[PDB]
Amino acid sequence: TFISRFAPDQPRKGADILVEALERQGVETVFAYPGGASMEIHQALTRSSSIRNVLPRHEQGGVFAAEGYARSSGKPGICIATSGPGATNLVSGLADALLDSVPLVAITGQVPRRMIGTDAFQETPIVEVTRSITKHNYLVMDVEDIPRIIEEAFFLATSGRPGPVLVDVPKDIQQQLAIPNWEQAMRLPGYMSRMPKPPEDSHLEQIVRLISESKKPVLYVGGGCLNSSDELGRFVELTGIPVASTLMGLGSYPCDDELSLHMLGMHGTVYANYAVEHSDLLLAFGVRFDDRVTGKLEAFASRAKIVHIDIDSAEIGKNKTPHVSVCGDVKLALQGMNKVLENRAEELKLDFGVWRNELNVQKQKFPLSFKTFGEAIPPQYAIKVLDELTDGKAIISTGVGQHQMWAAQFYNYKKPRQWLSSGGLGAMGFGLPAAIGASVANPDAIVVDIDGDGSFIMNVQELATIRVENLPVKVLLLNNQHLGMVMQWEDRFYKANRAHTFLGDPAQEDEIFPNMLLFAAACGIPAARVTKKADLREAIQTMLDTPGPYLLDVICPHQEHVLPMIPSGGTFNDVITEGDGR
Amino acid sequence: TFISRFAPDQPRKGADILVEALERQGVETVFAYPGGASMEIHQALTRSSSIRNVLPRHEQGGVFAAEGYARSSGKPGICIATSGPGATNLVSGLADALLDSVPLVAITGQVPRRMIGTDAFQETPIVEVTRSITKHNYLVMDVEDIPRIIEEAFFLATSGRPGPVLVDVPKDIQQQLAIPNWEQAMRLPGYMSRMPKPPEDSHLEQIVRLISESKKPVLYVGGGCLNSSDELGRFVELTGIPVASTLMGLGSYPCDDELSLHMLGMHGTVYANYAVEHSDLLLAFGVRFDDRVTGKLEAFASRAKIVHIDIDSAEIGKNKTPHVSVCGDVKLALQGMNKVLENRAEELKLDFGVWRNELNVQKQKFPLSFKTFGEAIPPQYAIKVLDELTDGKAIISTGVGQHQMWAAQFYNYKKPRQWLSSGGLGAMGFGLPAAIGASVANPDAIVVDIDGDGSFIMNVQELATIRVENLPVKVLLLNNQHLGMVMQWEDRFYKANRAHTFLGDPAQEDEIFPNMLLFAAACGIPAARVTKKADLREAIQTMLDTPGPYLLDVICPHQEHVLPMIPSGGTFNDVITEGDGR
Amino acid sequence: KLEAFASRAKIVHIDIDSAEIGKNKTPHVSVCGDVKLALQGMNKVLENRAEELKLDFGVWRNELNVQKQKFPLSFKTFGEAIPPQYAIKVLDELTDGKAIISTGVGQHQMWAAQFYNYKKPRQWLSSGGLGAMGFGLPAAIGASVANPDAIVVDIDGDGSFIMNVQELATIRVENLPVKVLLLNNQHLGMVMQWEDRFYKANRAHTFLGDPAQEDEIFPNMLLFAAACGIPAARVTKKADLREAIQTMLDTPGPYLLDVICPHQEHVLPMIPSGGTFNDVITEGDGR
Ligand SMILES: Cc1cc2nc3c(=O)[nH]c(=O)nc-3n(C[C@H](O)[C@H](O)[C@H](O)COP(=O)(O)OP(=O)(O)OC[C@H]3O[C@@H](n4cnc5c(N)ncnc54)[C@H](O)[C@@H]3O)c2cc1C
Ligand SMILES: Cc1cc2nc3c(=O)[nH]c(=O)nc-3n(C[C@H](O)[C@H](O)[C@H](O)COP(=O)(O)OP(=O)(O)OC[C@H]3O[C@@H](n4cnc5c(N)ncnc54)[C@H](O)[C@@H]3O)c2cc1C
Ligand SMILES: CCCOc1nn(C(=O)NS(=O)(=O)c2ccccc2C(=O)OC)c(=O)n1C
Ligand SMILES: CCCOc1nn(C(=O)NS(=O)(=O)c2ccccc2C(=O)OC)c(=O)n1C
Ligand SMILES: Cc1ncc(Cn2c(C)c(CCOP(=O)(O)OP(=O)(O)O)sc2=O)c(N)n1
Ligand SMILES: Cc1ncc(Cn2c(C)c(CCOP(=O)(O)OP(=O)(O)O)sc2=O)c(N)n1
Ligand SMILES: Cc1ncc(Cn2c(C)c(CCOP(=O)(O)OP(=O)(O)O)sc2=O)c(N)n1
Ligand SMILES: [K+]
Ligand SMILES: [Mg+2]
Ligand SMILES: [Mg+2]
Ligand SMILES: [Mg+2]
Repeated sequence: TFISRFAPDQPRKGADILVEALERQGVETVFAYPGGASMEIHQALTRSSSIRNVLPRHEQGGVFAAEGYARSSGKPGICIATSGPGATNLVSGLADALLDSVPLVAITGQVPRRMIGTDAFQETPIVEVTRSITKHNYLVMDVEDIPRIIEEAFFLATSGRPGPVLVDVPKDIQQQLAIPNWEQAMRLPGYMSRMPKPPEDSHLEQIVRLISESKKPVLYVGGGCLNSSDELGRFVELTGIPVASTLMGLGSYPCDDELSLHMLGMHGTVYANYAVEHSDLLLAFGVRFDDRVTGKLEAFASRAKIVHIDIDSAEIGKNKTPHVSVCGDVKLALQGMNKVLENRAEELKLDFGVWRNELNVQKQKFPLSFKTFGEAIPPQYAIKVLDELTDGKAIISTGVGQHQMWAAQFYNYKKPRQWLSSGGLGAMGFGLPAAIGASVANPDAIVVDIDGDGSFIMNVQELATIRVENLPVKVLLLNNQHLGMVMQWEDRFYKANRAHTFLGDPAQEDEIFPNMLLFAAACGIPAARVTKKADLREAIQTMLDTPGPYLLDVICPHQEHVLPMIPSGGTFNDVITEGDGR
Repeated sequence: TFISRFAPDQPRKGADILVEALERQGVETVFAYPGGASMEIHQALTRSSSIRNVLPRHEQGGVFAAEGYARSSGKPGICIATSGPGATNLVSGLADALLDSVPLVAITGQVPRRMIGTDAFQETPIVEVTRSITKHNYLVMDVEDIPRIIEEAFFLATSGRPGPVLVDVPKDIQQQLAIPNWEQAMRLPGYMSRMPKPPEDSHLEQIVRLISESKKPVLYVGGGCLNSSDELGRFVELTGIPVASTLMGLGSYPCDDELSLHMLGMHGTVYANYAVEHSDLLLAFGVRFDDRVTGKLEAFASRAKIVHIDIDSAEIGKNKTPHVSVCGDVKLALQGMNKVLENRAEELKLDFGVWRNELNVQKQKFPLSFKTFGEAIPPQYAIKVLDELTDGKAIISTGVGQHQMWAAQFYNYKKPRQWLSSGGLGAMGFGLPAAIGASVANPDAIVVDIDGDGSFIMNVQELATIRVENLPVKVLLLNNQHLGMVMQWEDRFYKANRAHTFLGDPAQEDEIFPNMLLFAAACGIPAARVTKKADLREAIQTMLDTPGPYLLDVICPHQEHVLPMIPSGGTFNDVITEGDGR
Repeated sequence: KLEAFASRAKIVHIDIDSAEIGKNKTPHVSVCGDVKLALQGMNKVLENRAEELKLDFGVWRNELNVQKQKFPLSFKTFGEAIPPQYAIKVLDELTDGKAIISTGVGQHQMWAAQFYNYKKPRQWLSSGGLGAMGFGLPAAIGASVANPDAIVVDIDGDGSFIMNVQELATIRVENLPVKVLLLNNQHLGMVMQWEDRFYKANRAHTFLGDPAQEDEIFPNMLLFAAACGIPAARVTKKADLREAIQTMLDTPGPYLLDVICPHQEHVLPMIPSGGTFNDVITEGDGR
């Protein structure tokens, strides 16, 4: 039974109604940057003893933190911003959450209702702007609609295929006195009627039939399996089917496991892409057949019967047409199939040992590899050392680029929601704020931001947030003084012609610029720099052992190329296994 | 006669066509951050020997720099971004340019045409997102449309009421070989038919008639007069009518001049607001009657015949209904009236000396003022010292907040386009990037960013840009360890109840956090901190005399309130003249 | 009710629009493409493996034939009054099922779909998704222009017919051999039917005649045709119906036959909106 700070017959500001509405949703943390149109809400937050605000230094840092909070917990991330420039600063975060299907509730303050449309002070039509980059949005036009809309916003953001929901609240609504009704019904008749039914036995039995008739099955696992860790593991035990994950599905199945084919796709392992290429049965669970994964669609799993289980019916048949499909929760589908696979285990002598052996040969002949040049630090090796010293139990947020791929390749995530990374949009400056949200959601966990020097500096101001909030965020900065991935594409497609990809100072080429150690020192965060590979292990150990925030500046050669690589729109036969920028 | 780097019959990439299109517009500088969807464009830029790229460390820094470039020169600002996260990072800048009517051309890369709408890698529907926050936007669907669209984009951005125009260019279009036609006609028949005619003598004579029949005339000057400095000055000489400017119109008429009433509005001078309040003739030239200026509309210039000259017909009669209006260029209107006022000078014995004397009494009894507490540095005084040491000839960019108002109040701008500030949207983090664009456009000028500690840290990463580009940008940081303006509103409307407005470290309250000196040192930028008022003059002098970039950290008391203040939606009788947070 | 529709069946869906596959019901097997090409591909397989696949659904077909025997399409004949179902059945016989049929929307639309056996596609022209009244007569015009040598008949209701009655002028001017079989019940039939079953037969603006002269047929559709120089006639007795339709067909050029029908007729059988097969209604009218 919920307890309000107000009497049931006592009028109160809309802002106080809005905050209590969040309290009734179980919200414990918000990421809010104060402004004129949202001052009432901020005043109401201070009256709440259950909701804590983490003040960012930029709204983009705020919304990215809410994403990290959401991705690392499964809870919806909540960020609050003011009108105008505050609201527009959320846009990259909203788009990011929509593409990666992250549950997010964003509340923006707005000018008074009568002032809307008059080009008023700090006014943007944020609902118009964000309509195409959110799952849904609202413009509250009356104080009595606040309880209903907030409830609908959280329901829409967390149910079905998760996504961002924005609620725009005019300032006069926040100031109006009213008595809220919490027993009101949601106005979502269309959405609720299209909510997927629990998976029928008819479809589940069809899948099990295909499994027993296959000889080269492959699991194609993605972000939709992040809540099905136990069920997926049980499924693999009963079938023995090897598992290949997407960038978004890392950790759903243990990467260090014997049946793990690791990541597939453009920068996936050779044996993972091989498995899909030669499979006769593709079990696509919680994926959306992205172009980074498939390449040329007609060549992707061309010899396989495709099974697709997605909670979004619009995804089923979008890029590739499945022979068998299930529209519903993959968690429930796995549970249903596990019961059948267990009761008919003796009847179904499932043994794909020959197929698994064939893949093990590919894993032996084409493993993930890297070179060690003298005493220079291989970024791949640095991440591998972090894995060992954290025992693969750390929460890892990254930026976007070469370091992002290496963090996905050379760290073996044992559980889901350890891996926090911008996949669909691929937004730089995501790593540091996401680590903040993750550390807030997981106070006792080891949180490490594996970042690049280009992505790190984009939201470097959030270092202030980290110190003020006393968050034990570790920053493993892989510094190559360049925009790595773009530089890599320059080497292969533009004859290594440099077009604004150097991030240092041309006046002092060999000097590391900027000095990231001084950024950390500015915010009272202890830092160090390692250059020699021999000193790397002790340096990372120091970063972990030192209580509180820490920045380790790891200097890396910029000639490194991410391998292997399947060219955009290419096939498995177009895979590149050797080459760099030397 | 323009000279191309290609033969008239030689096929070339769309990216090369796009860059030459910019060259034919006289573009010398762009602000571009490279990404996959815009790599072709960046490759094409390196082949250009006339166009220089300033690489920012964040796209928001890039677009804000393009604004500073535009505001300080009158030329269109050009920024280029990649698809997805790059494009969404421009949004705050686009909205900012639209509200302040700043000429801006933003070019974004886009995924291949066939890939659009499929939730592809790094894809955002940027045209949908930015439709309501740009003057116009385009999606190029064929390489042959590039010359026409680019020409239209620059025409729309710079003609009539200036504004931002976004052009989205799919990657396959950039790669396609074609022979461009530069002799093609623009498809803007509606827009060009609605372009205001040159002002008729009929309307101009009506205004002159009103002037000769008035006894208390006041000039209400805004951003529309930024190109009419000479004409406005001539007008004032012939009439003797006192001048009151908006936040956007500072410098159009010399602030240090005898007939200058300085700024009016919410934080305008008492005598400026008094003049408008008791005027019988209000000459509204290049303004839009914003709520920051008028307050309660029915009380604004209630006893005055209102003359409104605006190039946007949609602005004439929007908030207040004018008795006399002219839809056209205020520059041309001034020229027409000056000829009449000169030829009929003896006939029209214009003398508003009695009215001017009445205002001089108000200027004597209610001047701009501030207190000096011990050795603590008054921010108002710091800005006043900067004025003296730069002889009022410096280019000033600011953030948003208390320091923004003091920079507008206590610096006397002698010419237009010295004052660069976000007025309509009021976006924080604008100051530093805008100074960058201004310094690029004006290499020999004194560029100073008067910033607050909250606004400064938002785009602090652009310090790297400043050092790399070797720009003589001076940073006058007014550090009060708080969000000043919000804190001020807390004191007056919420019983000084603090709601996340402290920017320092609560663990070390008296320690200045963060250490901004170390941010500058990280980017190799010389810096210093002044705390005692006695040492302030020498410190600012050092900042100016030291060649290259410089950061001066000025410590200020956070108890200061911006005065005078007319409450939002209030009248002149509601003006507040005394009070702070002590 | 979707959950009850083909609940015991494995569903195969072949559609050229991928957005349709899985929209309402989730298929076990699907093909996104031209059904014409899919049929061609399957026919080759079904022919080459005919001996291997001893396909025989004779038992299932026999089970359905029993249902076809016990629950066939039916109608009553009251005295000499003309059953609309019968009128359409006579048209079928006299045109040998080779005529192009356009209709309006309502009861007559359903009877035209039930009691005429179309032998080829594109004989049946009717507004299905939107169900727009006033469609019949103009559609017949377009059909007659596209098919100059065909027998084009507009089976219309008095409500739908009058909505675009002005196109009678078009028919005469263009000299199109459009036949109009007007089923006149003086009411909006289908709405009237729903009134009888869901609103206790409470009439809410469903009568199309003149309340001052209830038993007089209003309006006089014969005079609409005469206004546009189109030969017309009216039949009331069922005995005279066969000769009347024959006259309509044999008379060269446009023709309007005004068939007077009892308004108490209900379209059967009927499954209520959002209902299941067990909710099917087989008997009842408005008498
Ligand atoms: C620089 C860079 C390189 C990249 N290269 C690669 C690469 O090499 N390999 C790679 O895989 N990715 C790569 N990506 C990431 C890629 O762009 C996509 O983010 C990713 O491939 C798509 O993830 P997904 O297919 O698992 O589906 P997601 O984006 O994670 O979406 C989840 C899907 O499952 C469904 N779903 C959600 N919940 C449920 C549920 N409970 N039950 C059933 N279904 C559910 C959803 O409807 C959705 O369709 C890269 C990204 C970047 C920035
Ligand atoms: C914290 C803060 C406090 C503020 N307080 C104040 C304040 O106290 N006082 C104040 O004045 N502002 C204040 N503002 C700024 C305010 O919000 C607006 O930006 C400003 O008042 C509007 O400027 P403007 O009226 O001159 O018109 P602008 O926004 O500058 O637009 C120019 C107008 O002139 C027209 N125009 C353009 N070119 C021409 C031409 N060639 N010929 C004719 N017409 C043309 C345009 O159509 C347009 O209508 C504040 C902003 C902030 C962030
Ligand atoms: C220098 C003064 C600017 O500072 C502020 N102005 N301000 C307000 O002006 N608040 S307000 O309700 O009356 C308002 C009125 C009209 C248009 C917009 C607003 C608005 O909500 O802007 C945030 C407001 O809330 N703050 C903090
Ligand atoms: C780790 C690989 C990601 O790096 C890159 N991918 N990439 C591309 O993939 N370029 S691309 O034309 O073929 C493309 C194809 C499909 C969808 C989107 C795009 C696109 O333009 O994204 C920028 C591209 O241009 N870069 C730099
Ligand atoms: C905001 C933004 N801008 C541009 C890009 C495009 N982009 C860019 C510019 C990358 C380089 C990132 O540089 P980094 O130093 O942070 O990391 P790496 O050196 O490991 O690549 S990665 C990539 O795809 C992006 N994803 N997001
Ligand atoms: C991006 C953004 N967020 C919030 C606001 C709202 N806002 C905020 C938070 C201000 C305080 C600025 O703090 P500062 O330290 O930079 O400057 P002052 O201390 O002089 O006010 S000013 C103001 O109106 C804004 N204008 N822009
Ligand atoms: C233009 C329009 N209005 C209303 C309807 C709704 N409606 C109406 C009013 C029908 C009655 C049609 O009357 P009718 O005389 O033409 O045919 P029947 O008597 O055989 O029903 S059928 C039906 O569903 C419609 N389909 N189209
Ligand atoms: K930043
Ligand atoms: Mg790098
Ligand atoms: Mg401050
Ligand atoms: Mg009828």
